[PDB]
Amino acid sequence: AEPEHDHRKRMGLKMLLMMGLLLPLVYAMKRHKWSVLKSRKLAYRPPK
Amino acid sequence: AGGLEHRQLLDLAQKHFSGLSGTYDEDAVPTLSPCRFTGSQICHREDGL
Ligand SMILES: CCCCCCCCCCCCCCCC(=O)OC[C@H](COP(=O)(O)OCCN)OC(=O)CCCCCCCCCCCCCCC
Repeated sequence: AEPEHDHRKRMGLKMLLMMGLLLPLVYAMKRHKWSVLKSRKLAYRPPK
Repeated sequence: AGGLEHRQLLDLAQKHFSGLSGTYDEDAVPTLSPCRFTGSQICHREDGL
């Protein structure tokens, strides 16, 4: 009923390992770019 | 700079600047520390200009 059983499990292992690499690296790219904004500071100095 | 002999400038220097302290303090000689450059941005938004 499921001849692809063994091959799919081997692929599943490779998918988990690559995601375990790519998820934190891509997450790191997101935070790298966004850090410009996340640490930005604002000040309001209207004339009086 | 101009019409003048370097001799007379030196004479006027020993005449009017010899009375100057050339002896620094014991350890109060100012030294310039290097100044950290920082990649950064400052934006003063003022649309009235
Ligand atoms: C004309 C082409 C159209 C393509 C359209 C695709 C649409 C996007 C679908 C996204 C599928 C995710 C990856 C499937 C992995 C797989 O199934 O690959 C199985 C293979 C092992 O295979 P194996 O054991 O046979 O050894 C192979 C023989 N040497 O390792 C993997 O798991 C690699 C996948 C790593 C984990 C996923 C990372 C996702 C990155 C996204 C990149 C998407 C590219 C986009 C292309 C258009």
